[PDB]
Amino acid sequence: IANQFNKAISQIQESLTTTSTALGKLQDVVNQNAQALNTLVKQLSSNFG
Amino acid sequence: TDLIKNQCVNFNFNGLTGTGVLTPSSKRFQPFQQFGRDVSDFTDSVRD
Repeated sequence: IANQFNKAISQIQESLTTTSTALGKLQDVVNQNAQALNTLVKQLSSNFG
Repeated sequence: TDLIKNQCVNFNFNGLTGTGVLTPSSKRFQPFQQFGRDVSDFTDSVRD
């Protein structure tokens, strides 16, 4: 059991290291926040007539 | 007139007005550029 546990940990480390989908959810939130701010500011350049 | 630096002043450059803090820059302008802007369309730096 100890061996399997230890192995699994090493497995996770490599999985995270070489991937690009891990924590995608956190990146998503950040991206959404940035978009909201970018939109808000950009519209300052609108003439509105 | 002179240039007042490192403090908020009222400015009026050759076609650019407003208030702010004037400091020296390291921006590399082209031979045919008068002033620059930030990512958002506001004046960032000005050629004297």
